[PDB]
Amino acid sequence: ALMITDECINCDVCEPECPNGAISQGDETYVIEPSLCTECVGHYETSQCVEVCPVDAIIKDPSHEETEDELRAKYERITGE
Ligand code: SF4
Ligand code: SF4
Repeated sequence: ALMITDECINCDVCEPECPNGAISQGDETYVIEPSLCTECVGHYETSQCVEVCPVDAIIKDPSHEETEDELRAKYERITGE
């Protein structure tokens, strides 16, 4: 999973880009819900929030380090099939 750091400028642009609805506005920055963040695996070749963030505030979350198989498994859980 990714996470949004303290560099977030609360610009809103990443929220509509997430295929899983993992991003929402928090207290002081936007926040990724890790159980919904597949790092876009299953939907896109790369993370869509990272592509749009203007200040590079979105990084790997080391407390939710996931393999590709885990991220694809999470995509399958979220979307069914
Ligand atoms: S990496 Fe993909 S799944 Fe994770 S929060 Fe960003 S847009 Fe959503
Ligand atoms: S795109 Fe980047 S700066 Fe804008 S709300 Fe999302 S994480 Fe924060």
